[PDB]
Amino acid sequence: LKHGTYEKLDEDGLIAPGVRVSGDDIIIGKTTPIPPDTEELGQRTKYHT
Amino acid sequence: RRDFHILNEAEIFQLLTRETVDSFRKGMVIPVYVRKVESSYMSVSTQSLIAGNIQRQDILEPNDRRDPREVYSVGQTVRACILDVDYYNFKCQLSLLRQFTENQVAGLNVNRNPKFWDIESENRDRQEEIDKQREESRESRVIKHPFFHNMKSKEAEDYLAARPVGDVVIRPSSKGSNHITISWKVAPQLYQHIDVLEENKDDANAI
Amino acid sequence: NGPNEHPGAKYVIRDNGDRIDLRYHKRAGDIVLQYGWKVERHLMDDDPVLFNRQPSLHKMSMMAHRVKVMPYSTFRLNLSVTSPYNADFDGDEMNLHVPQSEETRAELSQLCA
Amino acid sequence: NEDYARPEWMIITVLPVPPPQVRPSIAMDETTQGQDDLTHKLSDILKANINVQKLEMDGSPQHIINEVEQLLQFHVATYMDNDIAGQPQALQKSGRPVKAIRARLKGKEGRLR
Amino acid sequence: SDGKLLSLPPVSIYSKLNLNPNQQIAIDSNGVEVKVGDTVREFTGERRQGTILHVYR
Amino acid sequence: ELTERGKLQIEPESPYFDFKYAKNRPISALTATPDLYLRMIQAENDGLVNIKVELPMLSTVVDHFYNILKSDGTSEISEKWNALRNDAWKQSLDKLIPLVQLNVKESIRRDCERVLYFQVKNSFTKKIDQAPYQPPTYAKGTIPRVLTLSFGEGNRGDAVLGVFMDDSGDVKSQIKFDEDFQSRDFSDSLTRYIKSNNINPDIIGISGFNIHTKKLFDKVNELVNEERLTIEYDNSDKHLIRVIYVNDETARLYQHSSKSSAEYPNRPQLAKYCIGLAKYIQSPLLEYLALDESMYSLHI
DNA sequence: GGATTACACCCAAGACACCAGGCACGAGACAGAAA
RNA sequence: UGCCUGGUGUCUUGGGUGU
DNA sequence: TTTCTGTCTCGTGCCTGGTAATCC
Ligand SMILES: [Mg+2]
Repeated sequence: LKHGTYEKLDEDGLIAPGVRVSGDDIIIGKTTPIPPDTEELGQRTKYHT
Repeated sequence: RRDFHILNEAEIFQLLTRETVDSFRKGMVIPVYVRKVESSYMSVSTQSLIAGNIQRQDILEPNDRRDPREVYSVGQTVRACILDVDYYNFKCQLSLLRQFTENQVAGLNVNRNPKFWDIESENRDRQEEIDKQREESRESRVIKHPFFHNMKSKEAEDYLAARPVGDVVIRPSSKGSNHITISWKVAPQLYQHIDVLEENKDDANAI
Repeated sequence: NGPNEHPGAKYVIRDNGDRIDLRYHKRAGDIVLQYGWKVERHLMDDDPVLFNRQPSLHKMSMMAHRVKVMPYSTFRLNLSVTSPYNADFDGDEMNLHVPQSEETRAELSQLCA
Repeated sequence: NEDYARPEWMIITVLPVPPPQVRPSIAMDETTQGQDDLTHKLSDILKANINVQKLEMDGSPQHIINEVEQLLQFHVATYMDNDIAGQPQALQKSGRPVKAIRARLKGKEGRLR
Repeated sequence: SDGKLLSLPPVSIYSKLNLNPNQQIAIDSNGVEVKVGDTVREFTGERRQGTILHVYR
Repeated sequence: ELTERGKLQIEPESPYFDFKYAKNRPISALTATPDLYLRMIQAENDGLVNIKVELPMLSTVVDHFYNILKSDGTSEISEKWNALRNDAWKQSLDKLIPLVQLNVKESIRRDCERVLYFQVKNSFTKKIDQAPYQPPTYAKGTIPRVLTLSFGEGNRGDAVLGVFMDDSGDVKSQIKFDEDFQSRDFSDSLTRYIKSNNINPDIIGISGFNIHTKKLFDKVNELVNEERLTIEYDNSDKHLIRVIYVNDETARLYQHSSKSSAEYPNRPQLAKYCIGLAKYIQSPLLEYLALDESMYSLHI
């Protein structure tokens, strides 16, 4: 993840108008899928996909 | 064959904590990790995840009247001595009193009977190593002054011998780096060494 | 003082070469400095710095000045030095280079001043 | 020089393959990374070498041998110099000329300058 | 930890002792905490010194 | 005796500190404590200490043999002859002492080694002497159906793995519990797995690497006590399914052995660990045999 | 024929192996066939 | 006791800024 | 029509190679 803050994003991954933003803040939240690793061994669904 | 062997409290403790009952019992000192500080108790964690607690009577010295939070904080690990062990529940109580954390040195139960143990040899080696500890190192002092000269008492007197009456030389003193010996010619073949005590010294070589 | 308060520091470097970042340290007050360590302190007053303008036609285009920390966002020059730099204040920009050693600081203060 | 520069060493019989540090790959997007130009040129050279070896052992029409060996010579030559006057340059699939090793070292943006 | 040397196949070894900094903690004679990689000198004996590699008990 | 290396290296925490200054230790008592003599020999081989064997009445034997050997003459010539005989006898004693000391040392070494060998043999026999767990209402020696549940460490992100094996010794089904073990969902899913699928394990084994497994064991025991998960008995005070801890040296070694990987190429390491635990419960002897060479590295 | 033609800095915008065709695994549906 | 993240394409092209 | 099923089409998958001065 980026070192900025994701707390200003809404549920849909987009910031809302009227919100003050600073440098390095995340204004668009996007993720790309990755083939899962062998973490399904003992991770309680908390594995990076 | 005998029936299946069921682990008991000691076996379960050894299996889980990987610590033997002998190596973790009363009268042992371990470097536990402070996890939570409270006014009436402190909650600490050992190396082997064994959660421990100390009642307020032992975090601070009985003479001191300070607060536990001021002296000790989270993340500040300290030495502790085991008082009680709850093997079934993996709970232990500790003491921070120096009568345990410091005085407990010869924790081994080796029989020191003079018939079979050479107490005299161990004692002699003990003063040998203690004298070795007392041994230190010392070096010379360097001072920048027109009338300062790194000479002995006799050396200073001989240096002033070739000079007329009243000339002054300055040399390091034998009483310490905080002292200075000043030698001046009182009379032909007569010299006075005066010790000067230094105060508020910036450095050993400094004035 | 930390990396946000002037005068401050950014890093503490141990003898072995490890860098301690003061932004991400929760126990900055619990750091004791030993002799021989390095502290990457902030730029302060009277620090020699090399100052330069392009194109560097001659050797007077790089000269070492003494730092004075000031508000607002522009470098400030005495107007007598605008001739060797061939600079005026209609939008020109100039480069500043910080020496990183005692030897280099001495060279700047004794040769390029 | 007998020890250092022997005349027959001017003909290449074994080619040194530089490490990936010399020809690093670049991630064009979040998923697909791009092979470097030198990597593609080395792949072409190795394919030509395999082709020559396969052709030699199976059956030897001299015309085919001449064509394939001339292709190998062209690939090896353009891997180190892609500005040979008098013949067309090696081109990428995008149509741009291949950045040979010689082009890496010359110009304002080359290695030396 | 005893000071002896052993030779064993990789299979025979149990596992690596992964310890967090909250577990790998060292305290010197004076009680000052010493962390991984710090340089300490033996108080007695050969009085050697070196950098800490791992802390256990 | 202590060399300079012994004078400096024998620390209060070192195991050699037990005999740093021992003196006049009886030989006859050494055989009852072989490890002390073995450790003394080991320290000697390290160039730290020197073991010396001496007799309190050596002078008595020397004088007796001299009296046997000495002449009874009183003349100065006889005095010179007796002096020569005594000096030669002392030289002979000087030559003879080291060989006898070495022979006695070797004898005691062999005795202590044999004693410790027998002790290790008995310890290993005690370790490997245990019949498989006997389920109630069954004769001894019956192989029980077993279910193993484990999560390893218990850090945030540690799911609980379950592996069930029948009496045949073949894996029947493996399940993952991806919810928190303290949630109602975990208990409900475990109860559904236990009851609905007709698994009916005779005993449930729980093991781990740290104390976090204790909470899982307590939670499982509470669940068993709450849902009255009695064992199915083939055709009436039905007995509850037992939940115990399991020793896991063989399981730990099996989770790293390539034999498991060949046997189970598409299974996690924790699944292999649970399978090893289940096989150990079914038959400890065969699991101890499966160690092959790594059995010698067990703490016996 | 070959080689080279000032220095530094800023920003924005458009492209970067695609593909097609022959070879494999699994599956399933609608029609065969006895009763 | 629930406990904190540093890792950023490349190649072309265009338009600009100070001399 | 009920029931067991065949077997050949076909969805899903994939391998892997074709395709402007000047100057010396
Ligand atoms: Mg201007």
